[PDB]
Amino acid sequence: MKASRLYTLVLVLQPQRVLLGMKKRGFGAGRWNGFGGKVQEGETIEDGARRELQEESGLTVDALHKVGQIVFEFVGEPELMDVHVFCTDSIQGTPVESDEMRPCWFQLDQIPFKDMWPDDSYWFPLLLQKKKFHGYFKFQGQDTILDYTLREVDTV
Ligand SMILES: Nc1[nH]c(=O)nc2c1ncn2[C@H]1C[C@H](O)[C@@H](COP(=O)(O)OP(=O)(O)OP(=O)(O)O)O1
Ligand SMILES: [Mn+2]
Ligand SMILES: [Mn+2]
Ligand code: NA
Ligand code: NA
Repeated sequence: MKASRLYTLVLVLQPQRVLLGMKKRGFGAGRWNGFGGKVQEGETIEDGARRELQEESGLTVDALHKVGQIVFEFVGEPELMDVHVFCTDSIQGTPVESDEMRPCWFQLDQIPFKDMWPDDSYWFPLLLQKKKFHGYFKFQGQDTILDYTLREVDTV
């Protein structure tokens, strides 16, 4: 049995494009990723996801919808990352570059999988098909999956 820490991940997914952020520093630097971070005490997971989206991208949203949950385990780290994945309902402002993320839009036939976390290649297509999912991925370092599980679910 491990302990888990709560994280969020928000995909700003529109009919023909997705907003991703180029991580400028820290965990997963150099890759494109959705927007998110650690849930804080007292806030709901959804509200933490909205907060992190605003802090990281500049976008404010009134509501999200949950699309998945992914547990990440890293060799040499006993704590699991329990990542709650959301998609935006609608957006109403422009993304802003920050110290941590440079946002950029990608057309949905140009999803930059080779420059994203390797697990995204498995679960992001489900997000595009509007399918909810549970996943688990064990990593050696940042590049190598040693074990994983991915399941479509009716309820996240
Ligand atoms: N394998 C992976 N695949 C993926 O798509 N996103 C991942 C991922 N591993 C981590 N992430 C995402 C989840 C979360 O949005 C972010 C990690 O959160 P951070 O540790 O950057 O959070 P915080 O910025 O709150 O932490 P602090 O540095 O303590 O402020 O990266
Ligand atoms: Mn953050
Ligand atoms: Mn972050
Ligand atoms: Na944070
Ligand atoms: Na961060």
